Amino acid sequence: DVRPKITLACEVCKHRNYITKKNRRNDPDRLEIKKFCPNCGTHQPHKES
Amino acid sequence: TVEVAIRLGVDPRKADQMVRGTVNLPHKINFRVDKQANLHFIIGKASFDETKLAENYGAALDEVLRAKPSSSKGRYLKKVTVSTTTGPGIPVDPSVTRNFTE
RNA sequence: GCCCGGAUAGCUCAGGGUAGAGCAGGGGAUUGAAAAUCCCCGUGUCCUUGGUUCGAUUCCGAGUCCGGGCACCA
RNA sequence: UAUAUAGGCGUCUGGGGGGAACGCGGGGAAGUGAAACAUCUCAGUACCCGUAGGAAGAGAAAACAAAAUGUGAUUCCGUGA
RNA sequence: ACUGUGAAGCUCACACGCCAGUGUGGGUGGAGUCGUUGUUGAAAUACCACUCUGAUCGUAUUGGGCCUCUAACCUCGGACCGUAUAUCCGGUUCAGGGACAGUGCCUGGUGGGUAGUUUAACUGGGGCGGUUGCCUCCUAAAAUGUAACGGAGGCGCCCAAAGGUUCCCUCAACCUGGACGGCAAUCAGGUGUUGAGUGUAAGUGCACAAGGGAGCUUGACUGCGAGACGGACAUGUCGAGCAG
Ligand SMILES: [Zn+2]
Repeated sequence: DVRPKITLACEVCKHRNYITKKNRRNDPDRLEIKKFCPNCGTHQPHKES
Repeated sequence: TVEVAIRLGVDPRKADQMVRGTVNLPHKINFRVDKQANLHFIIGKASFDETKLAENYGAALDEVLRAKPSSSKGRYLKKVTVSTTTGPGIPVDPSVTRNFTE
């Protein structure tokens, strides 16, 4: 779908916090990014599901 | 003699469905599932001690159970063989999974 | 959405250590010329990515374009 | 056709049909509404069949209830709504 | 790992076999192959356990395909009886079919044979054609708003940087000089205040840069939100600021 919807889950608690879109031809790998996690209370690494 | 040879019910052809283990039990080895979904370890035979290797066998089994693939379908442990060098049968019961030394 | 099948030279199609066969095209040969036939060639990411393996066209996974049957009460 | 039976004679006792409404058991529409229509409604209504009685049906827990030593067959009214 | 409850070596048979040799059993005789063997991705045909690919044996469970037999069931085949009258009906018996067919429940297919219905609106009458939602400009009469099958276009995306922040820079065009090189590639000097560019239409803006380049980075957050714009309603839009 070129730009599908992806969900970013926390590394630590595995909660799904954010949803966004990325180009799966430019970025074939799972997106890695640091976002605020309400459960942990601090900025944690988030990964695509 | 004999050994610990189990037949994990997993599809080794699939990349995800691969079982690899490493345990230590004195009473660091490497275990890799064959291309035909078999696992072999190093143990003694019937004509040996009783509780010496019983703790050793229990620790290795827990390593395989904890390493079972998430996509495995069907029974996981289908057979375990402890047959001697010339003796037939001697198959361990696969149901035993907790407190073997009893 | 589920289950099967197809992709291999310019064309058609057979195939875990083989890329091949029949038509096309180029030169050589036979013939008195001509046609019809024999010889030697050039022709290929084996749909595209990745994995197992000493080694894949062949086994496995994902994806692309077609085809057949069935399922589909925001 | 043998056991016998179907059947045939004789004699007693019943049945049949009608009725305005009410009752019980079955079969069962459409116009209409949804501002169209098929699920749905109309409606188990209209109509049809089988049957009674002065009334009928139901009725004496293989029931409710919720830790209370609570009610205690059925039917019909008012609330619950 | 083996041998006298008797190895090899030869010979007897069988099955596979690229008859290269393998595997099984038998006999004579009795004292063996086997570890680094040298190449090799892989070493022993020393042996063992699990197992793959085909091939074959057995016991257990388990499904399908047929042929038979008669007793269920079927016969608008024959003959008797009820029956004086009966091409109805029922019974008895012979002759045929026979667990099939027919029927009940469940289930897939075909099914205008039949039934209930749907088959949009705008529109210089209706049909044919075209259009239906969102964004920009003109008509639009210098606040806002304003119609016609009036005049022109675009959208149903893209970007992991083309987002955040800090710092630095100024284009397009023209003139002059330069190997290929020319109107135009890259270099150098001068004039050059916006005529270039801003992912994508148009408009309003941007040289103070919102345009060009680089370093780090994920605020393309969590709980909220005074006060407003716009509005039939449902929608839509802006927002300082507080805490993590
Ligand atoms: Zn977290």
